[PDB]
Amino acid sequence: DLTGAVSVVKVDEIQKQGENNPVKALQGRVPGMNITADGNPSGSATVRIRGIGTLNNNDPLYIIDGVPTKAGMHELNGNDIESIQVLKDAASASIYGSRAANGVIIITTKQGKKGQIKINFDASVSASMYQSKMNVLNTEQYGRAMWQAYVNDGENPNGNALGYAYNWGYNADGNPVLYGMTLSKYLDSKNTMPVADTDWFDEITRTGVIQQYNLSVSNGSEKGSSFFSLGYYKNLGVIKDTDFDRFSARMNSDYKLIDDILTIGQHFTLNRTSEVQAPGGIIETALDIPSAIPVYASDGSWGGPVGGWPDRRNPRAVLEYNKDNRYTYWRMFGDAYVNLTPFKGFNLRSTFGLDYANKQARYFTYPYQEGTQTNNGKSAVEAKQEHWTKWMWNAIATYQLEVGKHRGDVMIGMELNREDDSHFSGYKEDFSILTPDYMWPDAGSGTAQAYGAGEGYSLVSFFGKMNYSYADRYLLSLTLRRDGSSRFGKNHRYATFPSVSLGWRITQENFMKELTWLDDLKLRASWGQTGNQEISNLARYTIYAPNYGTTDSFGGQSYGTAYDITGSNGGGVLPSGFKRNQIGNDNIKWETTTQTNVGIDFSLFKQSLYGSLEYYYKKATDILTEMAGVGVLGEGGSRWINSGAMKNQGFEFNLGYRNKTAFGLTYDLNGNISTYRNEILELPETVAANGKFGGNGVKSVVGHTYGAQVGYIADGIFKSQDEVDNHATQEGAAVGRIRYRDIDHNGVIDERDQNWIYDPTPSFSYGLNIYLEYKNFDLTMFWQGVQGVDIISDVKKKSDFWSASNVGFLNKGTRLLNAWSPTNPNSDIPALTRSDTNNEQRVSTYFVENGSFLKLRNIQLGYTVPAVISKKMRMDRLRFYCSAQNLLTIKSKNFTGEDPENPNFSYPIPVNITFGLNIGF
Amino acid sequence: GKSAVEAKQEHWTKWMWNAIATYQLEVGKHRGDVMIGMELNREDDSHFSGYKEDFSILTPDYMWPDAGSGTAQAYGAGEGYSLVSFFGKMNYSYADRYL
Amino acid sequence: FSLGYYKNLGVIKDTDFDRFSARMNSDYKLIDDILTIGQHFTLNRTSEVQ
Amino acid sequence: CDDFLDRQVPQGIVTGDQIASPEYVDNLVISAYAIWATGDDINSSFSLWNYDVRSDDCYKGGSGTEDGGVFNALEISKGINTTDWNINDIWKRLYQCITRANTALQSLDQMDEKTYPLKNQRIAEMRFLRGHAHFMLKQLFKKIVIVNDENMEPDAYNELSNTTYTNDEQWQKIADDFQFAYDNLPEVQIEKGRPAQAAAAAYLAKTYLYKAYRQDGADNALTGINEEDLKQVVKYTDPLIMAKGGYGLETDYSMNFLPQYENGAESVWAIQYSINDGTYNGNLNWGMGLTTPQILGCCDFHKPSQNLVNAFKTDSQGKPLFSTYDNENYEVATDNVDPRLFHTVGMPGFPYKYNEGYIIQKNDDWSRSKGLYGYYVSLKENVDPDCDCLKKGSYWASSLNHIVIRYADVLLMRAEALIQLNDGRITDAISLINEVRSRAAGSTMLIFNYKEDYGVNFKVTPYDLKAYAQDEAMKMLKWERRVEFGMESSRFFDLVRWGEAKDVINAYYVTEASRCSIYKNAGFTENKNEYLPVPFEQISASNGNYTQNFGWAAA
Ligand SMILES: OC[C@H]1O[C@@](CO)(OC[C@H]2O[C@@](CO)(OC[C@H]3O[C@@](CO)(OC[C@H]4O[C@@](CO[C@]5(CO)O[C@H](CO)[C@@H](O)[C@@H]5O)(OC[C@H]5O[C@@](CO)(OC[C@H]6O[C@](O)(CO)[C@@H](O)[C@@H]6O)[C@@H](O)[C@@H]5O)[C@@H](O)[C@@H]4O)[C@@H](O)[C@@H]3O)[C@@H](O)[C@@H]2O)[C@@H](O)[C@@H]1O
Ligand SMILES: OC[C@H]1O[C@@](CO)(OC[C@@]2(OC[C@H]3O[C@@](CO)(OC[C@H]4O[C@](O)(CO)[C@@H](O)[C@@H]4O)[C@@H](O)[C@@H]3O)O[C@H](CO)[C@@H](O)[C@@H]2O)[C@@H](O)[C@@H]1O
Ligand SMILES: CCCCCCCCOCCOCCOCCOCCO
Ligand SMILES: [Cl-]
Ligand SMILES: [Mg+2]
Ligand SMILES: [Mg+2]
Repeated sequence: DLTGAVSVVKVDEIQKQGENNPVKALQGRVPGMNITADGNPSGSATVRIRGIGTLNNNDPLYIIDGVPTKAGMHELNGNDIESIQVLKDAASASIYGSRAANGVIIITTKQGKKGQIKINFDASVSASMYQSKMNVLNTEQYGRAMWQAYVNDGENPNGNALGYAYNWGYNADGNPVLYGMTLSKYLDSKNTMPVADTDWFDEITRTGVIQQYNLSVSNGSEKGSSFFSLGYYKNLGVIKDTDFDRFSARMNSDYKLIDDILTIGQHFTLNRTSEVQAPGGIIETALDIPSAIPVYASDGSWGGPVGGWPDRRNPRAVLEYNKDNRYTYWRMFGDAYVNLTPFKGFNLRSTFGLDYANKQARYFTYPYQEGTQTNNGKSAVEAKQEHWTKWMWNAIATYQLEVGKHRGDVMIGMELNREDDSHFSGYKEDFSILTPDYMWPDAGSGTAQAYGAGEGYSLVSFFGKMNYSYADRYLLSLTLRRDGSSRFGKNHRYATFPSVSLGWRITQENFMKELTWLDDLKLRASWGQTGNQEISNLARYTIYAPNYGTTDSFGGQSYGTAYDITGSNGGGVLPSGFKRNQIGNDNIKWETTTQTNVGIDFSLFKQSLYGSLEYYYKKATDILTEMAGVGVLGEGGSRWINSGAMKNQGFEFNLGYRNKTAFGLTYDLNGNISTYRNEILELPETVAANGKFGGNGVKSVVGHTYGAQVGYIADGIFKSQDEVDNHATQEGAAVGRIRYRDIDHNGVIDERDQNWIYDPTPSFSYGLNIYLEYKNFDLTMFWQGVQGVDIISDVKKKSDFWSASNVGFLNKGTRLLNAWSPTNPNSDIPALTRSDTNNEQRVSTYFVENGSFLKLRNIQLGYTVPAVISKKMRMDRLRFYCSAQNLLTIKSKNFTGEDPENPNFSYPIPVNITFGLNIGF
Repeated sequence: GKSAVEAKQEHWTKWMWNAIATYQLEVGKHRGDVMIGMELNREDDSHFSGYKEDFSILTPDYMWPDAGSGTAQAYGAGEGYSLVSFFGKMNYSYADRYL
Repeated sequence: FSLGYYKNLGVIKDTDFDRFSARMNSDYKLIDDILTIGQHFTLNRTSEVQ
Repeated sequence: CDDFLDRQVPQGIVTGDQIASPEYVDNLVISAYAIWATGDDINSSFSLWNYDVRSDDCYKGGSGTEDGGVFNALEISKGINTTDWNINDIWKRLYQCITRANTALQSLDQMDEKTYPLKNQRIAEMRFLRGHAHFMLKQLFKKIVIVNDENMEPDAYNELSNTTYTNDEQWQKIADDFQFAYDNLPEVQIEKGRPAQAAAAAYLAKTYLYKAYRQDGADNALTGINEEDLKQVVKYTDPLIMAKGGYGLETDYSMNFLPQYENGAESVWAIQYSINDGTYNGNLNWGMGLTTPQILGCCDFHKPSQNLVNAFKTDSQGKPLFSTYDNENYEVATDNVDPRLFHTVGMPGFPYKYNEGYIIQKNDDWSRSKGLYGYYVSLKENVDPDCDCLKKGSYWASSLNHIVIRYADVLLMRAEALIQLNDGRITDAISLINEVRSRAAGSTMLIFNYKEDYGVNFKVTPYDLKAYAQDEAMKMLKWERRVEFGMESSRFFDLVRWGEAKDVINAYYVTEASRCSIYKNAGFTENKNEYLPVPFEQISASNGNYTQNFGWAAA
């Protein structure tokens, strides 16, 4: 669309990040499009376009070669993409589908230009290194902090029933001082577990290796065209025993018959990926386990806590036991189309899309036994299978005309969609040989379970779109859809979504021609609506499930319907029944997102200064909300209601300067910046008290930002008994403890003294791509910043306290070595205690930090061997290069951790340093 | 009154790889193909299935393993083989009348 | 490039078979017909009640 | 256009309309029992032990005061917030059990009795369950919502209130449920998980016994002891009703807490935990999964207090040391003791659930607190480590039944209501207390040789049948309830029936600070801490329809 808000991505920049997932290589490149990703080797990522659209699903929609799919991108071969445009407003998005409410991304893959036969072999290798690693007490440091904690509370530090003994006394002033410290050699009496100074993060990390190869080949005839690529990725993540890889093939082709009036074409890609994923919570386990626990126990078993040591698993052993939990994923994606043009301007076209993946995996349960961390002797295997089969069908009629100065596209069409999913798995316990070779369900001698279910939905869509241009200077555009979904009853099946966009090519009107210095200026405005139906396939219904209770729980609460009504104690099948999962709602309808947008493109000084501004107001109404039930309603009282509304408004700015220089240096900058506000407008009563989208179940998020949080205000530290007795009554308050603010001024510090203390929305984010060519060399940098963001740190709970955790004696951050005491009175860090008397675990400003950052996302330096040398080996282009991703991080002095982009326990974001090449005949 | 369902899955994954070197010549009346080459083959199979007894509604819509109230069984195993091959083939024709 | 469909309801009741088929083959002659790349590939989905 | 968007339909479920069919009526009934086994978790055991840490019987245990911080707050009466996750949790879970009762009743109401002859016994079963939950919510929160309209629409739940009824008539609406159950249940249940009519009587009685100590004022103090209510406790613990069902005290105390002896004569109604039964790891008592000692790796919760330990001390004639018991620790060599101590509290140097091969010590190997919470283990819910009944899922749990009403409870509840109705039947209530006390004195099977191997001096004797004053008789029943029901999570609930909570527990806080240092800053605030606050999120969603309990600020 020339009338909508459309960010057009320079695809040649993408391949310079060596990223597997291309979407991950747009991180920061598009204003309005926030792309988030941890460091896991898939390169899987999360996209949010223009704030937070709705209260169910905010993921965008891809149209790859005219086929809609809502998820993957790291599952396909990023390397055979030709073009990517991101459609941000509703006028441009809507015509592409009924799932457009969160923006849409149009991807077209490479074809073959006519009369041309090229080939392209790109290849690359990288080392991947853990960078921002968290500083964590060592065995000696552990013993110092412990003595401090004991002593502050005034207990005998020799009473730590771990291995420590302390030689300590009192200085002249009377405060306690530690002189020397001895450690036992074994953590248990029976000497099965030696004392270590293990650095656990070093132990579970490794130098990753990335590989990448891609071949592509194309051919162009007057009568047709054809394309063929093969690709491979492989990435051993920096966390040990985690890896990812992908094999890719793509064939596209088209055929022009009769008189280029019957046209047949096909796009198709085939992919096989496979991965072993990092377990849930290894980073936290690595943070948690004390240095004193050795990797290996006396006998060569895995090391583990014993005696008084905390209830924490051995993180190396976890990763090793999970190394064969590999899934294998085959996805087939493509379409075939026919195009008829029965006379000038008239086109009929019909496309059938197919999107089909299947995922296989055995997940193994080996028996573990790290000290007191035991599993009994359980061994099991689960063979799991899943299929996702989506197909799409549409027919399209379009007319074009050009009357002197009038222009005009019309198009009406129809589209059908259908997904059908199935999944099932067989589970078996008890194996004699504990290897993946033996551990198949046929070979278990214990109990079995079988699992699985299906589901699906269908969509129907009728649409038309009308473009008009007057004299190539005034443009009007009109979109209109009627959209039905199987997820609603007949009485609300369909919904109708119009869109209107206007465009005013200012400069082509004569009274601007008196300006040599501005080549185009175009003001555009748009209004339009998009439906949203992205909800549970079962959303309409009252759901009873048999749920006999065959399934792993945690600490009980399986909520099963089986019961030994007879009192036999079991041994055989019990009688069972049904339990409510969900209350239905006869009158769920389409949720509606309405967007108004205005913006201006511009080009100055002979195409050298270009860019565009964007302003939008984006509102979601009748929002489809999974709404909790009132408490007394009980089991499965939730229901999907249209009940809720949310705004997003903001500005988006692209600006690129390009020009060469008279000593041989081309330089091309294009940066971008954007900002937005998000507000929840209305919300069901029970979701407001819920906290589900906001204020912690103490205040209602209505009127604040999605995910805003409420808490106590920490006002420094009581530094003198004076300051406690003069403060409001605060349970557990003493010298060295956090002073919490008395917000209501009632003279008591209690649950009423909390306030809006957290907002996830930045003041603004921005990106910037510097490019230089000089003497066959080239240099790229990409910088990305987010400015003004609050983060909530849960590491700070582990770094700044001895007892802000559920369990005593865990490993702690290295900052608490600086904790306030009489000894050391120049500190923000609360004094070490052994009991959270003051409940400094309560949500509070203490954990909100400034998570602003600027990151050198990428820097690449290339040499391309000059033509005359290379052409003589028959190579249009030969280029070597070398690059590094996420090389450098600038952050706030007030951020106390390592990665402000990944402040807690997600898969660390490594620094990559890469070498590679480009050959093309 | 037995009712049960078995969800069954099987995969067969075979791949082949070869490299081939061939020479041709035509000397007046002599003809002659030569060819040497190498070939690798590998199949890997897997299959598994979950079995569940006892259903309250007796249709394919209901009869998924999650919804049974009776005994379960799990089945499956894998297997495979590989082949290596080295070969050459030599054609000769004399005067287009003796081969 | 081909697309194909079969469907056959056997003479014994409640027994049937069908097949969907696609095939793409292609080749490319580069340099001087001295570097040649090619591909054959067929994709099929069948289903049956026996 | 139309046929296309209807083809795919919900897989693997029964839909709302379908569920009402008669073919599913007994499915719903079973499902309403199941949730008492499958609806609690390690912090919400429907035994309510996690909340009897408020009592003088026990400490919360665990790693330390943060191991379930909200329950330490409960244990010391300080820093409880109405926003606390446990308080919400248990409120929510108990009303979930209520759902399954009412859903079954909604189905059962429409059934035709000519063709479903047990229609009213099933209906009674469900109404028994519904009373069970309401009863426990009433103990926990005082000001509860009464949810007993099984045909009530979802939306009508939004306009309910926890003050629709006065406190007394809240109690009566519970009594109504257990009454109908009495009128309708059969005398005997061949399927032992189903309550028999005596169970309905016993719970009926228990409901009037809690109703009779009235709090009809605006706070929580006693406003007089009603004797129409007390006279019901008599009616419905009549030994003639109990004999029609065959209930009575086991010939040895330990049987109520042993896997081999489930569903005995004393087990009036129990939760039927089971093993080897088709479920992932079994329908085990996961709710007690925290209270296994360190011998199993985790987690050492629910540890008894030295207070309770010393309570089993007896004078030289085998009677409680009413005034002196807590002035010196129980000492094996020189003190006379009640056999029930060794069925309740596993103590250092002594066997863990009667197994000479597991002797408890003040060790890493038994307690987790480095001494903070002591070195005692809760015996009633744990089992022999060798037991067939014991499995580890995510926690260690067994299939040992949780008994909601022991028949000892029925005798001591009768004893109580008689003593409170000063009406000449006190020498009967004494003779009830001696039924329990004499049974207990002889419960030395499985610990018969503790005299010669460890030195214990068992000495317990019944009270002489005199014409006791009502004040003195009360303290003899109370003392029997201390030793008989120790660690069974009704001790603190007793004190709030008696209006004695602040006195006895604030006192406990000072006597026990010496042994468990957590009670240092503990303080019970009367007309406040006798009941958990109604959960904040619950009030806040009600839109003013719910009312908070007395003593708590307008939040
Ligand atoms: O801040 C309050 C906040 O917490 C929530 C959510 O956790 O609580 C409500 C909700 O939580 C549950 C269960 O999820 O109870 C949690 C609660 O239970 C307590 C007592 O109240 O006791 C827990 C005890 O269990 C242990 C056992 O750990 C075991 C031993 O077998 O060892 C391994 C490793 O820990 C476990 O897999 C085994 O079960 O702890 C379990 C407990 O510990 C936590 C701490 O984060 O998990 C440790 C994990 O974190 C890692 O660091 C990274 O994943 C790993 O090392 C490890 O897997 C917590 O997540 C687990 O629940 C033992 O330590 C304890 O003695 C409390 O200690 C605990 O807080 C429900 O019952 C309850 O309803 C929120 O809703 C609320 O806002
Ligand atoms: O019908 C299943 C339903 O479950 C989801 C998540 O609720 O995925 C199931 C499952 O897959 C997740 C992993 O698989 C990968 C591999 O490509 O991605 C699959 C797609 O799922 C997304 O998350 C949806 O956007 C998307 O990222 C992928 O296209 C990995 O990236 C994922 O980690 O999740 C389970 C683990 O939690 C696992 O057992 C399943 O395979 C939905 O995606 C799906 O609709
Ligand atoms: C070049 C790719 C073109 C793909 C379109 C042609 C189809 C080739 O085989 C795909 C078959 O899948 C069709 C959808 O599946 C039909 C199943 O529906 C009946 C059972 O639910
Ligand atoms: Cl329904
Ligand atoms: Mg205040
Ligand atoms: Mg049992």
